[PDB]
Amino acid sequence: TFNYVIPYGGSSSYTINNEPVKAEEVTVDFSKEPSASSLKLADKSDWIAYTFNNVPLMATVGLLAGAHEAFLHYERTPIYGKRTYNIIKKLAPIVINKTAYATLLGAIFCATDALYENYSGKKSYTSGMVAGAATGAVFAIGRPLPQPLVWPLVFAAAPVIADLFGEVYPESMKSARGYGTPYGFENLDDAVPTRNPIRRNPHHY
Amino acid sequence: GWEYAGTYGALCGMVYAIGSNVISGRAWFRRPWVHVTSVTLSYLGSKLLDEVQDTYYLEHLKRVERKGLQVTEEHKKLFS
Amino acid sequence: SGHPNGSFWSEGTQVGLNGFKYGEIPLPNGQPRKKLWLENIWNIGYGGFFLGAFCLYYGAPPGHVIPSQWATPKAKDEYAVDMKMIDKYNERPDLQARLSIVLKDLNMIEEEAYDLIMMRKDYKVLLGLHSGRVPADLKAIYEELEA
Amino acid sequence: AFVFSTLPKLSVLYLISNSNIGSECVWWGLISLWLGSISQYQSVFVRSILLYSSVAEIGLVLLVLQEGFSWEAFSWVSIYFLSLSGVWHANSKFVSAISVASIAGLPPFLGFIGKAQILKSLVSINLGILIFSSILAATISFIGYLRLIRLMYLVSPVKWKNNKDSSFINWSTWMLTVGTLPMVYSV
Amino acid sequence: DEPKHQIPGNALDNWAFLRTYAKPLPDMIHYYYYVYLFGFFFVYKVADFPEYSPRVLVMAALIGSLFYVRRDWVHREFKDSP
Amino acid sequence: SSRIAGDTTGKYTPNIFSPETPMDRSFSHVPKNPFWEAWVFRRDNIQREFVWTWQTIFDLATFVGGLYVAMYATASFCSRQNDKRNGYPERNYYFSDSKSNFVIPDEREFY
Amino acid sequence: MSLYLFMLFLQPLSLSFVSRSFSKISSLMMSFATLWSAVYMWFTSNGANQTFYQVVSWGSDWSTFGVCYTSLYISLLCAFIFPICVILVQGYRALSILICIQTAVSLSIVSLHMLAFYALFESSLLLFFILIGRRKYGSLSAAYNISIYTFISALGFLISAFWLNWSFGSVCALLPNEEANSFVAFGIFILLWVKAPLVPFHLWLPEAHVYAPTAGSVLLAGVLLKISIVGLHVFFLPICASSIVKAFPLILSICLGSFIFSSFSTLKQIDLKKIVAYSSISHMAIVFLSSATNSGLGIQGAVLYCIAHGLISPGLFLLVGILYKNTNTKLVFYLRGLSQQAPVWWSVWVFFMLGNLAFPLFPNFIAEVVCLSALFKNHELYAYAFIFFSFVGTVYSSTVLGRLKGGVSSQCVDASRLDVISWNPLVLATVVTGIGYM
Amino acid sequence: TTATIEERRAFHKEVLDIVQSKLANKNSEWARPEEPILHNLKSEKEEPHVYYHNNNFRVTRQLIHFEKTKIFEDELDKCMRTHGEAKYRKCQEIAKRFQASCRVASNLERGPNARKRDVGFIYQNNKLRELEKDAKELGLNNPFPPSSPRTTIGY
Ligand SMILES: CCCCCCCCCCCCCCCCCC(=O)OC[C@H](COP(=O)([O-])OCC(O)COP(=O)([O-])OC[C@@H](COC(=O)CCCCCCCCCCCCCCCCC)OC(=O)CCCCCCCCCCCCCCCCC)OC(=O)CCCCCCCCCCCCCCCCC
Ligand SMILES: CCCCCCCCCCCCCCCCCC(=O)OC[C@H](COP(=O)([O-])OCC(O)COP(=O)([O-])OC[C@@H](COC(=O)CCCCCCCCCCCCCCCCC)OC(=O)CCCCCCCCCCCCCCCCC)OC(=O)CCCCCCCCCCCCCCCCC
Ligand SMILES: CCCCCCCCCCCCCCCCCC(=O)OC[C@H](COP(=O)([O-])OCC(O)COP(=O)([O-])OC[C@@H](COC(=O)CCCCCCCCCCCCCCCCC)OC(=O)CCCCCCCCCCCCCCCCC)OC(=O)CCCCCCCCCCCCCCCCC
Ligand SMILES: CCCCCCCCCCCCCCCCCC(=O)O[C@@H](COC(=O)CCCCCCCCCCCCCCC)COP(=O)(O)OCC[N+](C)(C)C
Ligand SMILES: CCCCCCCCCCCCCCCCCC(=O)O[C@@H](COC(=O)CCCCCCCCCCCCCCC)COP(=O)(O)OCC[N+](C)(C)C
Ligand SMILES: CCCCCCCCCCCCCCCCCCCC(=O)O[C@H](COC(=O)CCCCCCCCCCCCCC)COP(=O)(O)OCCN
Ligand SMILES: CCCCCCCCCCCCCCCCCCCC(=O)O[C@H](COC(=O)CCCCCCCCCCCCCC)COP(=O)(O)OCCN
Ligand SMILES: CCCCCCCCCCCCCCCCCCCC(=O)O[C@H](COC(=O)CCCCCCCCCCCCCC)COP(=O)(O)OCCN
Repeated sequence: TFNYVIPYGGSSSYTINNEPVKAEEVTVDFSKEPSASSLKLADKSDWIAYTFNNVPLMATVGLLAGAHEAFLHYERTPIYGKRTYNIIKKLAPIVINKTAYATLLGAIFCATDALYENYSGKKSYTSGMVAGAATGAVFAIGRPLPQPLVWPLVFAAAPVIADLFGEVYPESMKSARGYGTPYGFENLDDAVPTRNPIRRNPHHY
Repeated sequence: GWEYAGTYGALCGMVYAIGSNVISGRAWFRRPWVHVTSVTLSYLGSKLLDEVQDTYYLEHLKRVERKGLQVTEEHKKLFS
Repeated sequence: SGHPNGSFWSEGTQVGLNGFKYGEIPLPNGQPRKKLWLENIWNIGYGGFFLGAFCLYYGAPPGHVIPSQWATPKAKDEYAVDMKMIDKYNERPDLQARLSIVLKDLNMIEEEAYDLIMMRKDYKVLLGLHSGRVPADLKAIYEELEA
Repeated sequence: AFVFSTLPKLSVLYLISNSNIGSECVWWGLISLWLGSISQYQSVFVRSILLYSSVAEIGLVLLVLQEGFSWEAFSWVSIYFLSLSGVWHANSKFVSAISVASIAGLPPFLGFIGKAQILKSLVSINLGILIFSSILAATISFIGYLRLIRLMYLVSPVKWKNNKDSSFINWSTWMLTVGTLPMVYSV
Repeated sequence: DEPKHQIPGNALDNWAFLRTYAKPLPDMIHYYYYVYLFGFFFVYKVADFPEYSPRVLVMAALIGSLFYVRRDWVHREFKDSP
Repeated sequence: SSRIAGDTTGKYTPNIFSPETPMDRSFSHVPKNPFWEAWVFRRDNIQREFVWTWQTIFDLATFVGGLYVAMYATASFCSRQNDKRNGYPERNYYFSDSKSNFVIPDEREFY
Repeated sequence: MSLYLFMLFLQPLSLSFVSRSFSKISSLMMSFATLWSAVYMWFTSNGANQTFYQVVSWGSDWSTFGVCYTSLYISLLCAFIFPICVILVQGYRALSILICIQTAVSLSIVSLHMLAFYALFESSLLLFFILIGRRKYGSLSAAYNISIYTFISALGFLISAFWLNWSFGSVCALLPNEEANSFVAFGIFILLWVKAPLVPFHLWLPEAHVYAPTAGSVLLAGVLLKISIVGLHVFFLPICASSIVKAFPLILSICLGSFIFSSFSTLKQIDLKKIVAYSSISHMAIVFLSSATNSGLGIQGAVLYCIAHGLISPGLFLLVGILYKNTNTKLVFYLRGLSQQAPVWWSVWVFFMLGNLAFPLFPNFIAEVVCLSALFKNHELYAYAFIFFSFVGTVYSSTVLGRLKGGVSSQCVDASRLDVISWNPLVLATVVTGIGYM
Repeated sequence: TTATIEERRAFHKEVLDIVQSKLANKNSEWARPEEPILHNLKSEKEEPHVYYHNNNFRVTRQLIHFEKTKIFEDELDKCMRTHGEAKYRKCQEIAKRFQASCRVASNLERGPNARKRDVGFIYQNNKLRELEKDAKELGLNNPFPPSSPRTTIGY
């Protein structure tokens, strides 16, 4: 509008609808559909099965963190000096405890997520926030005063970010194309394509 | 493409001469010959960059027409 | 106490400067103070701004600076037309019943009858009549009151 | 360091684009972006700052190139060469300041165009996590670039070697300042 | 004289804490060699990993970040003891 | 012990070598107090004395978050009343879960 | 329009060729000439052309410049206040920095391309980092604060502009586009949230004002805060109205919370510049909320109240800078007896403080009346909330005035001829707008 | 009501013809239109030429409405000042018309969030009338006041 008299923007009639028209005559897709393994892992019906499918990620991360710390210790120990203590007896607790505590946190997260979704019956932000809150509460059992508040908040915030930018964001902008005519505006005279552009093939790595 | 490329190039040649003088501690009017050289070469370079851009614009238009993009005569007028 | 000479209308007792304006000391021989570097440029520039603003606010034709000035005559003509039409509406009760039917379809209350007479030539009514939202009876009702 | 942190990348980018070497995984570019930004912010020495900036940017460019945006990475590598020329061949503080501004992606210089190409390609592929990470990591890297400006003009008197061998340095600074408006069509 | 920030702790105790960073420093190639090798093999194995939900991936990243120990932390606290 | 620095005639020169102290702009500067300076330093750097206590969390929540919650509730109530007043269908606000898509009224439509 | 743009480009150009001893005089003449060119732009702007008074393009979508109601008011305001900044600042370095900042800011206002707006507005990022972090009287922390806040908000805005350019194909305002996406709406919104200081993203403004020079503070308060409303009317409301109406309860929550907590934070200030800087934050919320109603009253009232703020807060900052030059202190507790010691400074200080409290004979009154009327059009409670908590401003303003007014002082600290020349235009403009020539 | 793509493109072509017809002859009042461009578009933004033209028409109409409301207020004030203590009877009609003009001017372009302007308390009066009718016919007791003959000087 760019004037001080009438409101900016505009309005669209709710009664009037515009027939969908295809962005191109022939559609060639280079985006592959979800695999059956992805649908299997995403399935939260059985909370035990959902937990056991998704924990290997957490155990892997804990193992890398423990291996990093254990190597930092091993690198320091002197080879030239013979050591009275056994190095692996020193180093194994590091890796084992890191992996175990990581797996326990991930197990709480996944189990609470699946249990809340089953009980609620709906897929929602709240399941992730509650699972994260429980995981952060387990993180800060005996920790000093700011941490009982901050860790539930951070661990709850993480699934919100994952949902917002992993699921809502892609689905909100599926229709936008960038070629031919703007998705809302097909009445405008822009070059109309026979085929959509293929900038790359379906990946296979 | 751009209808103001040469004027921009001449001004940017002035930018080169004056900036080179200022960085080295000299005044803007020092080394007068650098000014003329910078202006002329920058004007020619700006022009040449514009034709290069236009040429590859036209090559892209030919490619997309081959591929199946139904460009109209007016759209063909957009690419000089 | 009292007044200095006992008379209220006597010459002031204070001779000199009550204070130093801007903190500047008067020159001994009466030599004018040298003017500041910015005084001329400042006065010319800001006086030019204010004089130009005055001239443009008042000199310019109506509708150039203040858009509402342009609308004043048009509003007078529209006011005359609306006066005639509302007067006709009050006199004729048959038109009141028809506009009652028109109002209800537009989700408007009966007291908004004057409003509809005042929105004869507006985006909402003019396009709704074309689209079909506004009943076509409103056109005839408007015409029967001399448009 | 300057010639072997810019020139080799062009051949690898061309090989990736032409021979269809692309993967579905986005972890490595994301890791490059975050690790580069955080390590740049935590690095005391100036050489490490400049070296980690390249890691972050090349991770982002790798994410863009996998999706087939060859033109934008081929422009980015050239604009990055010109931007890094001045800070690496540091002879004048002002030239280094413009170079650091260009590397940051800052608007008045050509570096803004090069970063804008990559970021514009990102919004097309519509991966939200990448965009969120890009914004936050870009802020973190901007802090390190601001450290570089602070060290030159705002910490202590600075005296450098008078190495008057600016073969293409003045031309590169001129190109960074000037070239923004001719290349604006790209973004 | 100017108002200044109070520095917690004693001067010699803080200096003693800082002196615990002066320990034999290993060269970084040893860490880098193992990271390169296991990273190459890791990238080969990742293409075979199952597709994980974005939520689980983010939680795993958070856990890894929390569990990561800075190399300086091990440096200060390392004891060649059982 | 003092002399007039400013000259209205324009023949002003700064007597950096003069035995007498010039009456320059620093003549009127406020003398200042040591303890006032330390109070200013303390008050600006009050983040040093910030401590997370349950009392601090209680105060922050009850006043700041409480005022935000109250304002949001009042604004939501006003929006609901305005929707009833205008005759609009219940609007799909961001955190309200409504099965209606009404967001912006159509100017052309009569409500 | 073309003359205004040419003069805006001429001012930084002149500094390269001046003698470096004539720099101040040439800069002042250039500033006044730009003001006259802005008056010419107003003259050549016909109200008959209702959508845009003037549009000029120089060969590309980025080079598209145009003036509307908001743009014309803001550009005249910046061109009006720049000369005062020029006289207050000494040195070729400082003149160069301030001229480049003003050129970039004034080009941003008239720009019609979101990407060009971003490019011109953020070009002044290091210049403030250097300016606020100057050697002796600057603070690096404040410069870091302002630079980082601006960078993150502007990068979000840039991402939204890229998405719009990809989807629609254009990001120019003159091409009608509408989007319902909330991610892009937030990307555009975050810049406004930060630039117009709105709680909790208001922390950068105080530290910047206190540690910026008086000319820098004058520009920052006068026009850089107003750049938010140019962005809102030009680049957010036309395209992102659906999101502002969807989030209106949240928008009101954040705006009214900013008003209240900024008012309360002002009460805890001992530094005069900080008091004025926090008054600015409380003042911005009414502008932001009035525009967000997307009504004829709201837009006009917001632009009017921006003009009122850009005439009142620069005056307060200028007076405080003058007092700091005279006294080398900004603490209210050190400053006493200013009424007796500085009657001429005190009169103008009280006049401008009354203006900041929105008393009738001041432009802030008319502007506030219009904004409150727009809020009342939305809902009664909305206006009532703002009207009541305006009393908090009276408390801190009255406490400051009472502390400064009386006491024992042994120093004559009153303004010179140069200082009075500096504020005379602002006083005249304030009076002229107050009597209704808004 | 459904719009096929063919009809949309046809209207686009016709609007181009309208723009060409306007371009032929210079008009200093081009941005102050007296008539709108009629359309059945879902969103007016679809056709940019219709959008800006009808926006200018709406602006002109609102300016006229504002000046008309000022006129009506002037005669209302004069009529009040003329009659004296007979103002309430003789100024009922002029006040009625003035309040109607105020509602038109405010309500046509109130905006997305703005509420309807109830000058004269007409909508409240109607709501009370409906409530009283329903309460009386259904045998309920209304906790709200009954409708009033006059609530303001006019309406
Ligand atoms: C924009 C958008 C972006 C898009 C794309 C952008 C495009 C990107 C690419 C664009 C790149 C642009 C930016 C880079 C610019 C290039 C850098 C640069 O400016 O030069 C660097 C370089 C730096 O010089 P330096 O700083 O002194 O350092 C070098 C050292 O001296 C080192 O010493 P040395 O040992 O190495 O010495 C070698 C060299 C370096 O030596 C020197 O440079 C010393 C100076 C040379 C002699 C002085 C030149 C005489 C003419 C100059 C005219 C100045 C007029 C001003 C005063 C008016 C006087 C009336 O000697 C030379 O000059 C070789 C050239 C031979 C020509 C010599 C002159 C011939 C006689 C005149 C011919 C015609 C006369 C007609 C009229 C003459 C009167 C007007 O400048 C030159 O080398 C100058 C070469 C040319 C001399 C000027 C001749 C011009 C012809 C006369 C004007 C007639 C009109 C012109 C049109 C018709 C042409 C015939
Ligand atoms: C044809 C007939 C002729 C008619 C004329 C027509 C010709 C057209 C224009 C030609 C005019 C000549 C251009 C001037 C060249 C030298 C400029 C310079 O050295 O700057 C300072 C120089 C004065 O410094 P200085 O006291 O002589 O000492 C400098 C020493 O070397 C070092 O001193 P330092 O070590 O103490 O450093 C301290 C530094 C504090 O440290 C910093 O702050 C560094 C910060 C990094 C850069 C600043 C970032 C933000 C800059 C924003 C750009 C400003 C415009 C904003 C408008 C928005 C544009 C999107 O403070 C400053 O240096 C000044 C601060 C403000 C200046 C920043 C603007 C400079 C931008 C880059 C200059 C161009 C160099 C090209 C190189 C040529 C080959 C070597 O010039 C000035 O008086 C003010 C700057 C004038 C700006 C105009 C330059 C154009 C840049 C706009 C970009 C638009 C694209 C280009 C299109 C141009 C039109 C085609
Ligand atoms: C036997 C060999 C020993 C190694 C065993 C493993 C061998 C490798 C096998 C496979 C290797 C490939 C995969 C490993 C990860 C890739 C990293 C890498 O290889 O770079 C070379 C790296 C050495 O490179 P460098 O240049 O010499 O070191 C640079 C640093 O400056 C180093 O200097 P610095 O340590 O002194 O400084 C560390 C600095 C360096 O900065 C970083 O670490 C950057 C990491 C940021 C995240 C990285 C991107 C995450 C994206 C993951 C993508 C997958 C998920 C997709 C979706 C996720 C969406 C985000 O960070 C910190 O300051 C400490 C904080 C660490 C995370 C910071 C973020 C905190 C966020 C949490 C917020 C909660 C606080 C709230 C309360 C706050 C109160 C105010 O080697 C390794 O570090 C590998 C160690 C493996 C342990 C990683 C444990 C978990 C791994 C997966 C979790 C992903 C999160 C990353 C955690 C940190 C990883 C560094
Ligand atoms: C459309 C253009 C925009 C796209 C940009 C990319 C295209 C580039 C087009 C323009 C390129 C211009 C490159 C400018 C380089 C600057 C010239 C230069 O570097 O000269 C050096 C050359 O230095 C040398 O090493 C000389 C050896 C090589 C000499 C030149 C070789 C010429 C080979 C022939 C090239 C012709 C092209 C071949 C056919 C295409 C001299 O400087 P120094 O003496 O080393 O130090 C300078 C000291 N100070 C400035 C501070 C005073
Ligand atoms: C260091 C300073 C020392 C010098 C002191 C200067 C003393 C100033 C004297 C005070 C002036 C008071 C005059 C107030 C009236 C404002 C003058 C004015 O606005 O001019 C009016 C003309 O009206 C008048 O001339 C008023 C006559 C003034 C004399 C009437 C009796 C004086 C008693 C003062 C009571 C005024 C109360 C008004 C409250 C708003 C312009 O007419 P229009 O063409 O319609 O302009 C459009 C309207 N608008 C400005 C809003 C855009
Ligand atoms: C960058 C965003 C990160 C959030 C930052 C918030 C502050 C961090 C503090 C950590 C607290 C954990 C995060 C909670 C934020 C979510 C907001 C709570 C609102 C809420 O509970 O409603 C849910 C939806 O909101 C949602 O969960 C989605 C709302 C998205 C969050 C707000 C996005 C804009 C915030 C940006 C503010 C400024 C940025 C600076 C950080 C439920 O919805 P439901 O579907 O489950 O229905 C229920 C049927 N069972
Ligand atoms: C961790 C951080 C947070 C922890 C601490 C939070 C503690 C604060 C909780 C109490 C906050 C004040 C109470 C407001 C929320 C009440 C519960 C919300 C539910 C609700 O909306 O009910 C409405 C409350 O009335 C209302 O509309 C609001 C009435 C109270 C507002 C006025 C009281 C304070 C006035 C001060 C000025 C503030 C407002 C300025 C505009 C009335 O129900 P409904 O009929 O609307 O139907 C809506 C269907 N649930
Ligand atoms: C917690 C209180 C909220 C804080 C915000 C206060 C007021 C800000 C309002 C700004 C006005 C325009 C902004 C548009 C929406 C922003 C946030 C609105 C609240 C919100 O989070 O709603 C969510 C939807 O928005 C979304 O899904 C996206 C949220 C924004 C994303 C955050 C970061 C985005 C950065 C993107 C950069 C640019 C990218 C461009 C491609 C979820 O609500 P729901 O509808 O799901 O209801 C489920 C409830 N049961």
